[PDB]
This record gives sequence, C-alpha cells and structure tokens, in this order.
Amino acid sequence: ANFLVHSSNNFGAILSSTNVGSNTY
Amino acid sequence: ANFLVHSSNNFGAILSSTNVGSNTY
Amino acid sequence: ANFLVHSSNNFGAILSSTNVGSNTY
Amino acid sequence: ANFLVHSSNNFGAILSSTNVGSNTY
Amino acid sequence: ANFLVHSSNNFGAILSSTNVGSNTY
Amino acid sequence: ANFLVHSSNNFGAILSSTNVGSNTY
Amino acid sequence: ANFLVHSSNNFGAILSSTNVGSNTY
Amino acid sequence: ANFLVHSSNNFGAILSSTNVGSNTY
Amino acid sequence: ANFLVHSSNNFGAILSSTNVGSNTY
Amino acid sequence: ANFLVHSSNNFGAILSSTNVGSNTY
Repeated sequence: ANFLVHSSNNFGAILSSTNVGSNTY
Repeated sequence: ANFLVHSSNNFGAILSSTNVGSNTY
Repeated sequence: ANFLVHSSNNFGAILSSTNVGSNTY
Repeated sequence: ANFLVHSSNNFGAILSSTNVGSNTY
Repeated sequence: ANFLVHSSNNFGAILSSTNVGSNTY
Repeated sequence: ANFLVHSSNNFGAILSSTNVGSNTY
Repeated sequence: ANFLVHSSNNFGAILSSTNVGSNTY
Repeated sequence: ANFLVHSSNNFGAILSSTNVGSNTY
Repeated sequence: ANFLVHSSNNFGAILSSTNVGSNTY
Repeated sequence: ANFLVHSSNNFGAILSSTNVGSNTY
C-alpha cells in the first residue's frame, strides 16, 4: 500500500507493483 | 496508495505502479 | 492516490502510474 | 489524485500519469 | 485532480497527465 | 570533439559533455 | 571524438561523455 | 571514438563513456 | 571504438564503457 | 571494439565494457 524505497546508484529498475489484475512486463 | 520513494543518482527507472487492470511494459 | 516522491540527480525516469485500465510503455 | 513530487537535478523524466483509458509512451 | 509539484534544476520533463482517453508521447 | 546528435520527441536530456576537469551533475 | 546519436521518444538521458580526467554524476 | 546509437522509447540512460582516467557514477 | 547500439523500451541502463584507466559505478 | 547490441523490454543493465585497466562496479 505505502512502500518505502531508498536507492543509490540505481542502474536497473525497481518494480514494487501491487497487482490485483493481470499484466505483462 | 501513498508511496514514499527517495532516490539518488538514479540511472534506470523506478516503477511503483499499483495495478487493478491490465497493462504491458 | 497521493504519492510522495523525492529525487536527486535523476538520470532515468520515475513511473508512479496507478492504472485502472490498459496502457503500454 | 493529488500527487506531491519534489525533485532536484532532474535529468530524465517523472511520469505520474493516473490512467483510466489507454495510452502509449 | 489537484497535483502538487515542486522542482529545482529540472533539466528534463515532468509529466503528471491524468488520462481518461488515449494519447501518445 | 565534433558530436553529431539527432533527436525526436526528446523528453529528457542528452549529455555529450567531454570532460578534461571535474564537474558534478 | 565524433559521436553519432539518433533518438526518439527519449524520456531519460544519453551520456556520451569521453573522459580524460575525473568527474561525478 | 565515433559511437552510433539508435534508441526508441528510452526510459533509462545510455552510457557510452570511453574513459582514460577515473570517474564515478 | 565505434559501438552500434539499438534499443527499444529500455527501462534500465546500457553501459558500453571502453576503459583504459580506473573507474567505479 | 565495435559491439552490436539489440535489446527489447530491458529492465536491468547491459555491460559491454572492454577493459585494459582496473575498475569496480
């Protein structure tokens, strides 16, 4: 619901997707 | 719902997508 | 709903898209 | 609905798009 | 609906587009 | 030295900085 | 030396920095 | 030396840095 | 020397750094 | 020397670093 993310020198991706339906990446 | 994100030197992407339907990336 | 984002030296992208329908990136 | 964004030295893009329909990027 | 954005040294773009239809970027 | 850049629908930034000293972004 | 870059719908950043000294991002 | 880059829907960053000295990201 | 890169829907980073000295990421 | 990279839906990073010296990641 309420996500706490701290990053440093991020080269890739951060996925914090809370899903109730369908999806593709 | 209410997402707290702190970043530094972000080169990539941050995805915090809360999904109820469908989507593609 | 109400998203709190703090960034510094952002080179990429921050996606905080709350989705009820469909979309592509 | 009401999104609070604070940035500094933003080189890329910040997408806070709340979607009810379809779109492409 | 009512989006609160604060920025500093913005080099890129900030997209806070709330979408009900279709669009491209 | 002589940089050839072609762009279209640029939302972010393009950095082609050739550096001999120090700098921060 | 002479860099050929073609882009489309760029949301982030393109860094083509040729470095002989020191720098930070 | 002469780098040929073609991109589309770039959300992150492209680093083509040719380095002879030191640097940090 | 001359690097040919083609991308699509890049969310992270592409590092094509040819190094003769030292550096950190 | 001349590296040919084609990608699609890249979430992480691609490192094609040709090294003659020392470096850390």
